[PDB]
Amino acid sequence: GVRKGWHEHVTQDLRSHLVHKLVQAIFPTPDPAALKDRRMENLVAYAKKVEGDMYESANSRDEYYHLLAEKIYKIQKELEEKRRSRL
Amino acid sequence: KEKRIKELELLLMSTENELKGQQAL
Repeated sequence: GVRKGWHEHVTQDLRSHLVHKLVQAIFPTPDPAALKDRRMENLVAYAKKVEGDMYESANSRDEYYHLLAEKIYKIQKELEEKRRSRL
Repeated sequence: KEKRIKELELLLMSTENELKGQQAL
């Protein structure tokens, strides 16, 4: 497509939904409204940044999925927050 | 463990499939 050969497969909306997947996968947020909190805003910003970075890094859509899922895995493996998150 | 690995991984991967599946609303 435009920025990558695979680009046309993944529009902003899917990027947004994937960013949400990052947020919930890292931090299974109780309520969408909670995303307004500055703490969450930072995590949202992080997830956007990371997703963008992965998009530009990924030679192929499959890779984009892989290194994202891997990154999530690393986050939980390292930071292991899933259930704690709230705190 | 393995189940958790695959769930956490799959959660991300699922998205496009879920979306194109839910071609309704």
